[PDB]
Amino acid sequence: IVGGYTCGANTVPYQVSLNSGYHFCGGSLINSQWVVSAAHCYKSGIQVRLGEDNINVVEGNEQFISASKSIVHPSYNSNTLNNDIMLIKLKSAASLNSRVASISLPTSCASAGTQCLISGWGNTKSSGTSYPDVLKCLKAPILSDSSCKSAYPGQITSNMFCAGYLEGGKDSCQGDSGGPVVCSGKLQGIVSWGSGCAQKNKPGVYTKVCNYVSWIKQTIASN
Ligand SMILES: [Ca+2]
Repeated sequence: IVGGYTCGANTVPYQVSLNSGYHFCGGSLINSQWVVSAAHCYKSGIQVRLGEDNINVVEGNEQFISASKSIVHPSYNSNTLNNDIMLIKLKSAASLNSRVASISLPTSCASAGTQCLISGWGNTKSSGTSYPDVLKCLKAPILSDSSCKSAYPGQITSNMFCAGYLEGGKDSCQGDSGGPVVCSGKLQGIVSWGSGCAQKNKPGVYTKVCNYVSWIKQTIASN
């Protein structure tokens, strides 16, 4: 996250770190057994880390649970990042508490102008590289589809939305991928892509979670 703020330990209790020997992606806990992340974060041997603040220090509220199963959206296109969404099942249920908690799926899509909360452990510089150890947060508005499509001509599908700041300076970035965009207490977005981070006229592009609820519910009901 570029140009954000320190969330505060476990103030984002649905935030998870995907770990494959190292943090590589975020995710969102949607119930005690299932995490939503980005399909582009797919890899084998995922360990899900819940209750994280400092990802480099065991602080005492973590739960580390291996993934049993990863399910990439059947129409995920790695070239266009259309349908950049995947589900990860935990080998054992998380214990939900004040520090580890699920985020609601949306019943309806969020409106342009809505301010959302984006979070993760990704790069904090638009040019440099500097990874934080503690969870960073950003408040960012959903942009109109017209401004989104104008920012990324020929590249925005109906399964994507833009959020952020056209002036630049504030954005999600590498290592935030898969993480949550929460608006009005519902998971509306997944950190997906963007051209660099926090660049002028290049806002973040997010998977549009409300298009996937039916798939998520059906998948969870069968796996
Ligand atoms: Ca920790």
